[PDB]
Amino acid sequence: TMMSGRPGRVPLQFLPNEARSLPPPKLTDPRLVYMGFLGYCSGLIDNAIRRRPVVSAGLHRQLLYVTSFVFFGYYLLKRQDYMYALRDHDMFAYVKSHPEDFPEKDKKTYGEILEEFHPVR
Amino acid sequence: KSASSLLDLIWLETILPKTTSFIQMKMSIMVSNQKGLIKLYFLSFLITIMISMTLFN
Amino acid sequence: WIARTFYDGPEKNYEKTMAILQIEAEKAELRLKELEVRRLMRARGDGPWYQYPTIDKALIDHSPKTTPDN
Amino acid sequence: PFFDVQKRLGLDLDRWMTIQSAEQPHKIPGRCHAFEKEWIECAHGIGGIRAEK
Amino acid sequence: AKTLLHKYSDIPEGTECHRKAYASTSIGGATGLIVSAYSIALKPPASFLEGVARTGRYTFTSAAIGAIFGLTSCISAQVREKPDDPLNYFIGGCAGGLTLGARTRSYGIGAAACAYMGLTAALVKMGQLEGWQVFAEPKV
Amino acid sequence: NVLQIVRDHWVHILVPVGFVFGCYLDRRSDEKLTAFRNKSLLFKRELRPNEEVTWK
Amino acid sequence: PPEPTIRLQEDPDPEDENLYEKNPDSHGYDKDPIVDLWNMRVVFFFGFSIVLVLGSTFVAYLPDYRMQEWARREAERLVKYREANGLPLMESNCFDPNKIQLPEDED
Amino acid sequence: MNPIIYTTLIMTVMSGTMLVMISSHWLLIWIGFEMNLLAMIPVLMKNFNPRATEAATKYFLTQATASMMLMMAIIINLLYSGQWTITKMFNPVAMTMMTMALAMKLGLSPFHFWVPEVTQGISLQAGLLLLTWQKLAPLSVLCQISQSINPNLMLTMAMLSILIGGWGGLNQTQLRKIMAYSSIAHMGWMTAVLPYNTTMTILNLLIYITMTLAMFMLLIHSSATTTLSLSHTWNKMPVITSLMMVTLLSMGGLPPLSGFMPKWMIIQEMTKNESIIMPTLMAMTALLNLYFYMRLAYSSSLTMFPSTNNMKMKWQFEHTKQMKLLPTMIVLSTLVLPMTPALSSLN
Amino acid sequence: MLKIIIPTTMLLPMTWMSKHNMIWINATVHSLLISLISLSLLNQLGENSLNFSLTFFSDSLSAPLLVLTTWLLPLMLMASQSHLSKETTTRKKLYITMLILLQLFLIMTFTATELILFYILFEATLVPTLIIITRWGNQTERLNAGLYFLFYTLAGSLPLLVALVYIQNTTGSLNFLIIHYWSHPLSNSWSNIFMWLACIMAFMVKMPLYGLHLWLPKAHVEAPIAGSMVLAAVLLKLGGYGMMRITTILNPLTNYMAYPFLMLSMWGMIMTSSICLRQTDLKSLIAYSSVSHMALVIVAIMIQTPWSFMGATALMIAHGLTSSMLFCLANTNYERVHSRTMILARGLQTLLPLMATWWLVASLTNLALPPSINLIGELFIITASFSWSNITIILMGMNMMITALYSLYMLITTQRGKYTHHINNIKPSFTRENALMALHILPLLLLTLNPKMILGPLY
Amino acid sequence: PHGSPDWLKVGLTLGTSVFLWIYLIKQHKEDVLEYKRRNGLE
Ligand SMILES: CCCCCCCCCCCCCCCCCC(=O)OC[C@H](COP(=O)([O-])OCC(O)COP(=O)([O-])OC[C@@H](COC(=O)CCCCCCCCCCCCCCCCC)OC(=O)CCCCCCCCCCCCCCCCC)OC(=O)CCCCCCCCCCCCCCCCC
Ligand SMILES: CCCCCCCCCCCCCCCCC[C@@H](O)O[C@H](CO[C@H](O)CCCCCCCCCCCCCCC)COP(=O)(O)OCC[N+](C)(C)C
Ligand SMILES: CCCCCCCCCCCCCCCCC[C@@H](O)O[C@H](CO[C@H](O)CCCCCCCCCCCCCCC)COP(=O)(O)OCC[N+](C)(C)C
Ligand SMILES: CCCCCCCCCCCCCCCCC[C@@H](O)O[C@H](CO[C@H](O)CCCCCCCCCCCCCCC)COP(=O)(O)OCC[N+](C)(C)C
Ligand SMILES: CCCCCCCC/C=C\CCCCCCCC(=O)O[C@H](COC(=O)CCCCCCC/C=C/CCCCCCCC)COP(=O)(O)OCCN
Repeated sequence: TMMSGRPGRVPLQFLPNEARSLPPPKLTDPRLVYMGFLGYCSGLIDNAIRRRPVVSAGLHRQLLYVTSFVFFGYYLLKRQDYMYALRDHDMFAYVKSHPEDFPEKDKKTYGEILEEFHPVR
Repeated sequence: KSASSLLDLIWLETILPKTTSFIQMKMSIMVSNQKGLIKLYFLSFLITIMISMTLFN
Repeated sequence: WIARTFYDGPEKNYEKTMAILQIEAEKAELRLKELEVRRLMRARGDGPWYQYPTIDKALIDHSPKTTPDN
Repeated sequence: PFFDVQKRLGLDLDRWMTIQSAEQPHKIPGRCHAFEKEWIECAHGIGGIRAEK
Repeated sequence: AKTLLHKYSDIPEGTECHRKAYASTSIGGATGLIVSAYSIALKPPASFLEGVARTGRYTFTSAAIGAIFGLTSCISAQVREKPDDPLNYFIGGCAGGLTLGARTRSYGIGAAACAYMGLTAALVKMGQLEGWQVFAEPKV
Repeated sequence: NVLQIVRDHWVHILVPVGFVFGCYLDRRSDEKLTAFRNKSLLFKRELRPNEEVTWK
Repeated sequence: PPEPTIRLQEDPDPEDENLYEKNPDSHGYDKDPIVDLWNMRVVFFFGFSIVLVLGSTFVAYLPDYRMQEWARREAERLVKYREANGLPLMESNCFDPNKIQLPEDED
Repeated sequence: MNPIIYTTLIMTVMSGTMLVMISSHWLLIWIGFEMNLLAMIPVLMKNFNPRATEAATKYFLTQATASMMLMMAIIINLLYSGQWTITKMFNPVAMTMMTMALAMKLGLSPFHFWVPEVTQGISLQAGLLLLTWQKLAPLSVLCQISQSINPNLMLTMAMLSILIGGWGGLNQTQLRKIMAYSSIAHMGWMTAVLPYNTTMTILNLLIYITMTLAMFMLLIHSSATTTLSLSHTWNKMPVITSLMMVTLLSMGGLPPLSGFMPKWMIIQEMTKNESIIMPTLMAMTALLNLYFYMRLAYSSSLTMFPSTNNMKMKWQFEHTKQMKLLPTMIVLSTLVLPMTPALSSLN
Repeated sequence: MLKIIIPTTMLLPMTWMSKHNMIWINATVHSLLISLISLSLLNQLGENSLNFSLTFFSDSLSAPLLVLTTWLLPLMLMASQSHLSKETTTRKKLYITMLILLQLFLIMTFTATELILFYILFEATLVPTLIIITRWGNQTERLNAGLYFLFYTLAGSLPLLVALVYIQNTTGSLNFLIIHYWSHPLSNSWSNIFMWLACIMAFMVKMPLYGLHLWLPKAHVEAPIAGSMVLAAVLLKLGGYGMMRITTILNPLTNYMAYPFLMLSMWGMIMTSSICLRQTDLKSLIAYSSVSHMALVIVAIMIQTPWSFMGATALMIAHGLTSSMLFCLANTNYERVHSRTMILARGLQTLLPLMATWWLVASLTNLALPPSINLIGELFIITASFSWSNITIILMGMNMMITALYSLYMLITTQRGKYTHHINNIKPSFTRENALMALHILPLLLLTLNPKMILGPLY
Repeated sequence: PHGSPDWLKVGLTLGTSVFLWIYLIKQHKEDVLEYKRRNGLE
């Protein structure tokens, strides 16, 4: 799936306009919470490296870390969801446009299919 | 004599871990022992270029 | 008392398992279909995927060129 | 990798020198202007795989 | 190039023992010469004569290993009357390992070579039978 | 003494709060797997006069 | 040989400290007697009293989700039915043959 | 040097890389490579000593030879098709020479010999820049023409790079040579997935860049270039040694750390194209990288080595210059495995 | 499933925010409460499973292992309380953090609805164990031990990953439920043979198999007491769980492929039981006993019969508890004597009678005295193997005899005879150690009352 | 050394965090509204 050459793709657009037709991630998304947790860990490590009280050295600095991580994580999640939606849309369109390559398998019940039986002895 | 020393302490140790250590140590000594002479490295590069031109086409 | 205060009935787990099985089955079929679609698109190239660039024809100059035969 | 800044901005930094049949000075034609023009027109928007085939 | 591979693969496994031995000897000589060239480029031992002596030793060792492996593998496949069996390649590989050990004059190395070569030859035969691709072409 | 032992024993509320939050999260995950509720061939059941969902 | 015969400046290896000399009734938990006693008490109360007894009682009185009594009663009613009508107890075929479509060999 | 001059040189290096990345003409790509090479040398020779000058001249020789080979490949491609655009290579071994030139620029085997030498000669900051930023342009060029490579040659060179890095890292006591061999192995991992998925190549490059940045900046913070010099860090900054060991475990590919994400993904991608033997061999070879990482971790944090009496004075002083991005780099190189599907962002 | 996972995660901030002298109390109390919470998972059904969500599911194979994993942490803390007394508060907190991370990884591993998640956590358990072994070990061999314990594992587990992703490319899924419901026979092919080997050897290296068991004595002898307990009690059972979960897709190729491993295990139980007879080290003896028991469990899993699976589940649980107790007893001896050699400290029953009683009970339960669950698992495996082939009974009888011999040898050498004259630093046993042994042994004799709780999903 | 809490830096950090949070909330509201409008929900 190389979608760099996908037709009608603006080069340096992070989020295209059609991406606005997709539901945005909730602000309580677990991935957003993980990004905020990553920011908090970055703040704790920053306090530790500089030899400061790890938990209660800079509250403004840790808040900025968490906020920036949440911001970037929200936008990254939007882009990821859009990209996966594009992949699914292309796959479904290709399947619809090539009926001869994806035939409907005949439904066959297990009562009429002969499977070899291997005893456990 | 057999279960503890001969097999467990010697041969089962000789096969998997000791042979691996010996082979890796020998290969590391062979690869890393370069005298830092760009003449040898350049000759090797020329040999590799000729080999790839004569092999991958 | 234990069943009343701590656990629920079997229908809850039964139907949750049915929903989970449905989701996982659909995911597996989608994975196989995506693999087949990727193979076809890379082999043939008529799909939106694997579209390598080609020289734009808007760069060509269509004018007399000081010689009648171009 | 490739960041198509030129297409986004419409700058034409280096595209004028890519092909023989693109606005030479004094309208001087290349030796294979017709062949390159035909080959480029054949493969426009088709894509590398289908163009090669 | 792939000419030697084609020459070796075209001959049927259970027939033309001498031709298979010749192809294996040629492949062994080629790889031995390549290894000798790499060693000379990386390490000039003492002089031209010592370098050519080392080249000859390596090339004849590799050619002998290839020869022994081919004859044993082909003879075993012919006598056992069961072609396309990795066991013959194992035995051929084992024989090749033994001759390398005899050349270097060490029971351990000879023993070690026999076990490893036998495994590699069996794996190669298995991959030929099952179509395993070392260098897979881009599929999807 | 209140407001003094709290600053020393406030860590003891962490695990029970985690347990309660985990129970809530388990119920929240339960809420998203209701596609087959009251649709199993084994438990197709007509709803009671004052029942909306067979299970929550 | 003017070497001091000392490889480095090393602290001497300390002797093991016995918790019974500085505190009889030591419980082997801590050097601080109060922390020691309360560690013993919490370990005993939450290990033996809470988990080992209440958890054992909870496991003992677990409701029958394995359906052992249910399976027993089902079997009793089924065998009562089959003895009454004379059907030959359990059949050899788990699934009825009329709903199975065998492949004809014609060999 | 003058801070203005250093800033100008760094911006010129970045501008050369950007010119390589944004251009569609082969001549402009060559020009960007030339600009990057021109501005790179004084950065390698910031601290003036014979070792730095030797490393700089070796680097210049290798890069100039690679640039000439690249121009030769461009000229042959132009000869067999009057095309300057960066697209399918349109020809045989002209493509082979392009691949060889880009491999020499990247340091792939068998053109790997200059990497340990140049990394050892130059300082830690120059090594950081060399091993991090100098990979973007050749990898971008390779990704653009990834539909043209001969898979046999690229896969052979990638496997050779992995093997050589793994074997060469085992014999090293100097930290910079360890970093160089790690870079060689990671480049080998990167280029073995180029024929199948360039997105995996870019993901691996991002992860490796983050990990290498964290590693080099930790080494700069605790100013040690040798194993025994690094063994003294526990007696002043134990937290630095602990973070260093966690980063080393991440670089070894151990789950659930971040360094597991690329290889995993690559292996998965490689099994989608019926390639089974080579991913297995790659993992067995990466075990060697893990071994020498583990030896460094043993010497660094998991054991307490003897110290010196003078270290007491160092207890009374604090680092005046601090790296702001070090905590973020450590966290990113350690704890972003759960965010793996975000690789759909075509990073 | 989160009602167990979240409190385990909260164990970390509580540990790091605790007072300098209240870390052990808080950790022990809250770990015991978490174990009480985890006891609720034992209510399983004869139907499919307890599928909590798309990510985590429970089973009557998973539930006993989860309960044992949760119950082991307080005992590990109680045993580590002794030798970490002279440690700084930060390093004690780091040790507790390693233990908590190990417990969380094991909890998430045992549920693991998907195979790649199972692999990720199954390897994630490696890092805390390696750090614990190589940082808080006493001797100079610990580093070497760690290397072994690492590389062996990876040597088996990196191929497995490959196989796993390969399967997901063909089947289309790695979910356990879909894998079981859509299972298809494996054709007898070389490719399928190597897929079988890749799927199997990763778990067979962790049991460990007789040929691949060299890392275990090193890791057990060199690790601290908590590391030894977690290695012998739970970490050995990960391979058994993995084989039990993954043998479904390997049929019918298991019939042919199982012969080398069956031979290796059936002869290696005898070999290791004989090795235990001539041992100058207590920890090495206990480690080799663990190897023998897991060889029997390997035989049970390979035979692949319902009685085999029930017996294997019971034996894993019983061996975990018993081996942890034995390691604790040996550690209590070592903390007084500082030598870890069986022959030096003798006649200890005269000096420490209650500890001698604990030794006797532990040896009796290791010797598989009925009606202990050790004997239940042993007997079920023996019956299934006899049905497999009547000649196995000779090897199993030999193993039973040698097991009794070396168990009573270890008991008699240390507890009976005449005390060493010059050893005078043997203080009376503390309340902590006696409580540790009681908390080890009481669950075994309670579980013998309700065996069906540990007999697995085939009960 | 001997330094007071730099109120300029503290104010800048607090303002940056508050501005980022406000912008994120506004952007989320706009995206939700835009998605509803495009898909014809409300
Ligand atoms: C699985 C997912 C779930 C778990 C996630 C795991 C990761 C999470 C955390 C990630 C890292 C972030 C923080 C680490 C920064 C390091 C700072 C530090 O050292 O700690 C000192 C600090 C206390 O010491 P201090 O008095 O401030 O000053 C002493 C100096 O800092 C230092 O004193 P010193 O220098 O004198 O002591 C020297 C010592 C100091 O050296 C260190 O301690 C280094 C710190 C560890 C390395 C961090 C690596 C980066 C993260 C990787 C995590 C790997 C996880 C994967 C599993 C593999 C494990 C390797 O180093 C040594 O002793 C040398 C030998 C060390 C042995 C071998 C090293 C192994 C380290 C591997 C640890 C990995 C897990 C770390 C967990 C957190 C540890 C703090 O600890 C803390 O207080 C912070 C802990 C977290 C704060 C919790 C606050 C939340 C509670 C309130 C809100 C409630 C939440 C729930 C809301 C709802 C309730 C109502
Ligand atoms: C000191 C000397 C002795 C003094 C004391 C004298 C008194 C002796 C009596 C004690 C033992 C004698 C035997 C008497 C047996 C009576 C109790 C028995 O009948 O109850 C068992 C019940 O016991 C439990 O089933 C077993 C205990 C639970 C085990 C869980 C362990 C606790 C958790 C702690 C952590 C676990 C760590 C290990 C991980 C797995 C069997 O119950 P069951 O026949 O079925 O049905 C119960 C009733 N129903 C029908 C309503 C359901
Ligand atoms: C290693 C951990 C990840 C860290 C990543 C860096 C974090 C700081 C970056 C700060 C913001 C950078 C975003 C750039 C803003 C606009 C970008 C936009 O203009 O570019 C688009 C592209 O967007 C960017 O490429 C995506 C960047 C997102 C990178 C994050 C992915 C990380 C992988 C999963 C690990 C989880 C990390 C989570 C913690 C950070 C258009 O690209 P296009 O011209 O059309 O094609 C070129 C690329 N091709 C050739 C591959 C197709
Ligand atoms: C170190 C401590 C123990 C470690 C683990 C040991 C366990 C792994 C051992 C693997 C089990 C055997 C591997 C293959 C078994 C297949 C059955 C075969 O052996 O029997 C004959 C096979 O004949 C020969 O054995 C052919 C193979 C000969 C080459 C293999 C090397 C023999 C010894 C090597 C052992 C070294 C193992 C360790 C490697 C590092 C049957 O003849 P055939 O009907 O035709 O083949 C049937 C299979 N088909 C249908 C797929 C074709
Ligand atoms: C404790 C240390 C032991 C180390 C573990 C060793 C056992 C694992 C087996 C070796 C690695 C094999 C990994 C296979 C991954 C599964 C994928 C698979 O099975 O697919 C097969 C792939 O099969 C292979 O490619 C196998 C080639 C093996 C190459 C590497 C060999 C490594 C050494 C093997 C010798 C040792 C054998 C016994 C080891 C037992 C452990 C001592 C089919 O390939 P396709 O081409 O896609 O199918 C289409 C055509 N039918």
